[PDB]
Amino acid sequence: GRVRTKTVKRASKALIEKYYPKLTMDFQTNKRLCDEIATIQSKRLRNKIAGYTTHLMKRIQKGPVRGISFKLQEEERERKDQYVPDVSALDLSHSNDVLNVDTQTAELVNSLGLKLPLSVSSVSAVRDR
Amino acid sequence: ATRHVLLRQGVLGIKVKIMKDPSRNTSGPKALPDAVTIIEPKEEEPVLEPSVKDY
Amino acid sequence: HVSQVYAIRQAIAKGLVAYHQKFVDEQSKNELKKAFTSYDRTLLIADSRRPEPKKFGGRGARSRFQKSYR
Amino acid sequence: SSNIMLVLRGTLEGHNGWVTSLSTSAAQPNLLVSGSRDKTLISWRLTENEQQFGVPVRSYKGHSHIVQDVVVSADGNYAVSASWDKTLRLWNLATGNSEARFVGHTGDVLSVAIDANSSKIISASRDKTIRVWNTVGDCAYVLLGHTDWVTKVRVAPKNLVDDGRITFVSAGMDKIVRSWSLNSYRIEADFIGHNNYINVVQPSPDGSLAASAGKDGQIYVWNLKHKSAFMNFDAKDEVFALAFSPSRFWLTAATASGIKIYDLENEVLIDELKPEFAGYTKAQDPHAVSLAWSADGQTLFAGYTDNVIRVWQVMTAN
RNA sequence: UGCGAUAACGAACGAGACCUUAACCUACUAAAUAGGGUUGCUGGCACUUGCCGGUUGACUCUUCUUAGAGGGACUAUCGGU
Ligand SMILES: [Mg+2]
Repeated sequence: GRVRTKTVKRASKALIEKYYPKLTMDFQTNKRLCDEIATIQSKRLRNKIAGYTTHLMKRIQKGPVRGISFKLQEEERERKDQYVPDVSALDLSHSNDVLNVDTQTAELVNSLGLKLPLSVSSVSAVRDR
Repeated sequence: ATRHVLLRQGVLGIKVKIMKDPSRNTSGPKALPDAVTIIEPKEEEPVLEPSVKDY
Repeated sequence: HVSQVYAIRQAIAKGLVAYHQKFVDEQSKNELKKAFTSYDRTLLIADSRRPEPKKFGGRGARSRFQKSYR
Repeated sequence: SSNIMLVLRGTLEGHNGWVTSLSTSAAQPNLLVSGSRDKTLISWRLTENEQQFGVPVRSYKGHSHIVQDVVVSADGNYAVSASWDKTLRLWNLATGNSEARFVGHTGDVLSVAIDANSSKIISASRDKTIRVWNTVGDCAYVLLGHTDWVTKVRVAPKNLVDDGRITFVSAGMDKIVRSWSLNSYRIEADFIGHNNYINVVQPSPDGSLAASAGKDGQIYVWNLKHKSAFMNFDAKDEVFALAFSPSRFWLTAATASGIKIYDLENEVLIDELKPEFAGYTKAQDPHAVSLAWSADGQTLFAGYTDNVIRVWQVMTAN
């Protein structure tokens, strides 16, 4: 049962939060970085932490994760959100014709506004569920 | 620290454990072996032109 | 005796390789290594296993004495 | 670009770890001494027969950790490695023996650089220091350069007639490349260009140009004799190594994806080098950590993570 | 033990970490209270130069020895699941 302990995991997470850059995939370097950074009394523990960090990095390299979304990750997300692949056109314009609204909908429109583009559907209630 | 105490009725057994703080221990390690305190990182400004500064 | 023999064998295996590394082509050494791997009865790799401590409550390490609740 | 299209000819396999550095001798062309993560250091010699472009001549078993950066002397009889066990080892390449074990660093020795006269060694470590050694085993000058790790230190060759001072540049994880001089025995200029962290600072065969690269994925070239700013390339992924060739104003650069190749002044991002691997999934594909051009400007050597020295060669289209 | 799902959030003890020992070090520091190499004298051989020895006679070494300081494994790299 090589389940890396909770404390270790936490430490790794913290490290990731702090220093996402200066954590290059490979292991020895990572370990060294960890040593430089945090005050691990043990050696074995430190090694474990390093390993965990490496694993996390690897995971990241195949897309993001839960509990690991610190700064750089946010920026990456954020940019995408800002400049979405969509939208060409409006979108959600009156691209094809002038809105296939229902009879009821049309009535509502009439009640409310004056002159709108409409295409009045038949409203088939339809049999069965 | 264990210490028996003789009284009229019988004996009372006193035991005392005092967990000294790691910082004021001096001999041996100054911190617990499981605790991993991570130092806070330091900020830097990227780019600001290629530039040089000669002597 | 057997253990001693094994040790001797291991030493022999090492020695030639070492010599090759030192004073002969590396290719030869590599070949030797490959050969050893192919017929690996340890030889270059030192054997990992040392005996277990015979902890109390038992005549061997893992083995215990003999309970009875009769 | 014009004519040459580089072709993978040979593949050298004598290691069991990352081939973290290679170095052809300045005088002698046939040699290629390759340093690795698996503690060994292997001297290859160019045969030029079938797939076996080179075959191993001598292994230098004498370190308790990684062998990071190797240098060959000008003549090509001695070589100095820089290991992760806080030392360097001056070898006798032809003999198959050590000579000088350099003690002093309090951190894994990342880079080494010998003078063109094969006299004054200088080395940098994960120690916030660069130490200067002789061809014996003795610490002369000690440079308190940076506040973070010093990743690379490489001496620039000079021709225009004898000032006295020899010049090198020290890459770091402080985001500062820093040039030096050694007979003022001190600083030349700070090249504060990088955004992320630097891995490599490679001076060219010319000497006046110095390509710096790292995690940023942007290769900043620097003018050294003029002591001024110059070009800045974008290379997408993290750069592990750089290499100038004598043949042209080529800048080879080992990215995380593969090996990109540019022309220096006429900035065009020309060729990419990527060999094949068995199986694998997505964003892993064994990358070139180090690489080295020969003295001809013909045979490109590439140290990979997959324990192979991959050998590319010039081949004209027409 | 974690990952997850979650009127629960972050914690402590216990487990883990820890310690001792068992494993690796032709990389360091060391030794006639640990072991070898050359050589002196010297025993026997074949009798060419070579083979085994015995002597704390010299000189030098640290691989095995010990045992100090360190590294070294983190499930590492790759494949699936
Ligand atoms: Mg896997």
